[PDB]
Amino acid sequence: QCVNLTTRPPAYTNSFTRGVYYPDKVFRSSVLHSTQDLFLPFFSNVTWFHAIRFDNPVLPFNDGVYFASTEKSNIIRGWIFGTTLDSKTQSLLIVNNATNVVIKVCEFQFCNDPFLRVYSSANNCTFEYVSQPFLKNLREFVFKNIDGYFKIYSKHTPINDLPQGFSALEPLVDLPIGINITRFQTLLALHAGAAAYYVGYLQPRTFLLKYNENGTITDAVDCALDPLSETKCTLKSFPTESIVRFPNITNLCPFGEVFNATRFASVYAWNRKRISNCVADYSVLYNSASFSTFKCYGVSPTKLNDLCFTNVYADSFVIRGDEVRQIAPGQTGKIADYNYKLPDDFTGCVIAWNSNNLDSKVGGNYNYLYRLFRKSNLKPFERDISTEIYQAGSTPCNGVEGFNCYFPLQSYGFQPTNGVGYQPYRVVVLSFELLHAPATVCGPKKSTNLVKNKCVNFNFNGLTGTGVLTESNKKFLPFQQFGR
Amino acid sequence: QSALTQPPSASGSPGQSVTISCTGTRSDVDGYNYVSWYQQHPGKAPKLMIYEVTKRPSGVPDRFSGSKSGNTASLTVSGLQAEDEADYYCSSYAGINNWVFGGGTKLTVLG
Amino acid sequence: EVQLVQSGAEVKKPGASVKVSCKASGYTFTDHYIHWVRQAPGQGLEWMGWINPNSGGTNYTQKFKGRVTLTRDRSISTAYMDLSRLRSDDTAVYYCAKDVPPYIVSGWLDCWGQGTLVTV
Ligand SMILES: *[C@@H]1O[C@H](CO[C@@H]2O[C@@H](C)[C@@H](O)[C@@H](O)[C@@H]2O)[C@@H](O[C@@H]2O[C@H](CO)[C@@H](O)[C@H](O)[C@H]2NC(C)=O)[C@H](O)[C@H]1NC(C)=O
Ligand SMILES: *[C@@H]1O[C@H](CO[C@@H]2O[C@@H](C)[C@@H](O)[C@@H](O)[C@@H]2O)[C@@H](O[C@@H]2O[C@H](CO)[C@@H](O)[C@H](O)[C@H]2NC(C)=O)[C@H](O)[C@H]1NC(C)=O
Ligand SMILES: *[C@@H]1O[C@H](CO[C@@H]2O[C@@H](C)[C@@H](O)[C@@H](O)[C@@H]2O)[C@@H](O[C@@H]2O[C@H](CO)[C@@H](O)[C@H](O)[C@H]2NC(C)=O)[C@H](O)[C@H]1NC(C)=O
Ligand SMILES: *[C@@H]1O[C@H](CO)[C@@H](O[C@@H]2O[C@H](CO)[C@@H](O)[C@H](O)[C@H]2NC(C)=O)[C@H](O)[C@H]1NC(C)=O
Ligand SMILES: *[C@@H]1O[C@H](CO)[C@@H](O[C@@H]2O[C@H](CO)[C@@H](O)[C@H](O)[C@H]2NC(C)=O)[C@H](O)[C@H]1NC(C)=O
Ligand SMILES: *[C@@H]1O[C@H](CO)[C@@H](O)[C@H](O)[C@H]1NC(C)=O
Repeated sequence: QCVNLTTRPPAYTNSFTRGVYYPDKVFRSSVLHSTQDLFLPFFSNVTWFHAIRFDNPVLPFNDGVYFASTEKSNIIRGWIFGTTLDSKTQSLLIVNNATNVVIKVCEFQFCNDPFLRVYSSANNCTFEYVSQPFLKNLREFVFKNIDGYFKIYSKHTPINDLPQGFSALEPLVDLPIGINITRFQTLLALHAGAAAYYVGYLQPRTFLLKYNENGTITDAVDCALDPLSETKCTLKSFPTESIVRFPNITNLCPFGEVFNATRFASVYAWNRKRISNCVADYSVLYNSASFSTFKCYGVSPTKLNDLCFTNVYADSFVIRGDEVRQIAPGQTGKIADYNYKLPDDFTGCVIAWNSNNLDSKVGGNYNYLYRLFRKSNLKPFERDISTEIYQAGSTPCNGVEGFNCYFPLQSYGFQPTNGVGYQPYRVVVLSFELLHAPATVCGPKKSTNLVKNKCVNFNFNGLTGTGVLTESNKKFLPFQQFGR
Repeated sequence: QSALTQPPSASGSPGQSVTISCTGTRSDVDGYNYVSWYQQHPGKAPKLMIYEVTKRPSGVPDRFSGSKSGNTASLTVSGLQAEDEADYYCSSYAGINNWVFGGGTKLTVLG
Repeated sequence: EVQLVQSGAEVKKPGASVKVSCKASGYTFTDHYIHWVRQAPGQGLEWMGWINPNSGGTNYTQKFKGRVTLTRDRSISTAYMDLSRLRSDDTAVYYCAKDVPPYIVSGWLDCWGQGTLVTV
């Protein structure tokens, strides 16, 4: 399932006026604007590969890339991005199907020259996305990566060598991946035939763009190309209340699959569940009555609906009665030593509730164990699952339970007669993490109303201001949300 | 394994002391303190008198007292009555995850 | 107070077998090793081997190997002993016991059963 094949002076073609995208989401009508961004120069020399002899080299990623193709038959499917591309750092895959555009950010181990059979494993998959597919008619794409955000622009124009004329690329995707990218490679589909694609690199430049009456771009001049063009730039020619509005609340976060699980786990082999890319409603599991303990350290109970974190975890146990007091920062007592220990600078919450009606039996559960003998204390958030016999003497055990060779695993005895302090309490611990990456887990955002023909404040999606709102007749482009 | 030996019989005067012995006990630093003594009356179940050579359990008067030295353990009784008419059994460790008992001593008092 | 209770007498022949039960009440069953002792009618006690009611591991005297087997059942908290090579020199009285230290083995047998008389 891993084939190698390579049986092999690229040409150079002009890019007359190609690769001008929409810098931002603002609707400007009949204006001549000036911009300073990463653009592709005018009359450059783009590289023309026809990798099919067969060879798909790995190319650099200096600041961004402009990629164009003209093959009618669907041969080119997707791209792979990464730093080392060899099973030791995160990598990104955008292979798409006949009706899906699935995107995965995982720890891949790629082949020599992957083709559609590309990778061997996928260890830690930290992202996912599904939507409508991206793909003689020229198709052209622009890829940028800044501040942990991956940005994709694209366009499709029918033609009948790149044409001459002007076409502006509209925004298509913005992802908060967070990985570091410096090399990329394309991948083809083999059941074949010749396939040609064009590659060019972006540079920091300044442009002068022209917005016509309807908000579309129809012309632009590079401000370095000519002594004449430099002159064109200089001449610049060729309270009552407050309403808060916010998008709907859809992507609720899955807290029902942890607090309402059918069967929990032991304490010596506990469970971990990564939670990310969700909207967490922290005030639905506080205003309740089941929980008899909601002890929170590092934050305030009612300030969890205005904060955003990078990551959130969840740990689960079943313990007995008067041991929940040992789950706290700075405790001991044979369950904070050998089973589960909390760091000193904890930032989280601990929630425990009685479950005597589900984990007891007339004879006995005899299913929940705990560690009892160990050589050294546990480091914070460290799990041990082995069952080697604990040697308490000089003579080696040789794996036999005897004189000075204790069995370090004892079972809880549960039955519906013991008093409080011996009945099974289920425990869940929530931990928060924030480091170096864009924050995805966030609380809900409220919305008030819409009053028109009055002098009021407003907070449309974070654009605070004051004035009067009345219906108008202007027509924005679909992706423009600002005005101006 | 090993084999512990103790005299078949002993006797004492009312008010005197007796020193029923034991020998052959495992003599090693790791496993030195493992000796016990039991008493049985005819047609009954035995009773615990001394464990962990000198530790004594509740319910037995301080007259019974154990000791150990070198390779041999020993029992010591005082204030003998007519009640101390029973058979005493030594007990010890015997190496390969196995414990062993002794022959037994009949303690006789005459009136 | 802790109570141990054994079953009744049995009579067998040198081809038969025997099983002895031992019911424990008044304490926590799975926190104490249980030892087995025998006494011939007019001789000294003889040790047999032990059992761990938590795990189930056992160990025997090399003399008895091949003929004796020990088992437990925790739901009703009972321990069973099986012997299956009865001979002329196996008539005896059989006892239970109980260790003092909770999770450790040591022959400080404090509370005893009542004795089953097997007159083969
Ligand atoms: C944002 O949501 C509003 C209404 O919230 C939900 O909409 C329902 C479809 C349902 O999911 C309920 O849980 C909520 O009421 C959307 O406004 C509605 O849109 C439908 C579509 O035609 C319309 O029939 C309803 O009349 C609208 N609601 C009202 C009160 O008039 C709105 O469309 C959502 N935002 C976007 C961008 O779709
Ligand atoms: C864990 O589950 C409880 C129970 O909800 C029930 O779930 C099913 C078994 C079914 O019986 C439903 O009809 C029950 O609702 C959750 O408590 C519920 O919370 C919702 C919140 O809107 C409330 O409307 C219900 O009345 C509650 N149910 C009861 C019995 O009080 C609880 O919220 C779940 N845990 C989490 C974290 O969501
Ligand atoms: C009963 O236990 C004995 C333990 O013997 C000791 O084992 C080690 C702890 C070490 O201290 C040895 O020097 C001791 O003898 C078991 O005997 C050992 O069993 C295993 C497998 O056979 C192995 O270590 C040795 O071969 C044995 N040692 C001997 C024969 O001296 C014995 O197997 C246990 N019986 C049962 C039924 O489990
Ligand atoms: C194409 O590849 C994708 C990648 O999994 C798959 O698309 C399926 O799409 C449907 C509808 O959204 C869903 O069942 C899943 O998203 C996908 N299927 C599975 C099994 O996950 C599918 O394997 C391929 N075929 C199609 C027609 O999409
Ligand atoms: C700017 O937008 C307006 C409105 O969308 C366009 O006017 C329409 O254009 C279409 C096609 O040219 C006609 O079929 C309609 O009859 C026009 N409507 C009106 C009210 O005139 C206009 O063409 C757009 N301008 C450009 C340059 O595309
Ligand atoms: C660069 O591009 C143009 C193509 O028209 C031309 O100057 C030349 O063929 C290319 N290569 C070099 C080295 O100039």
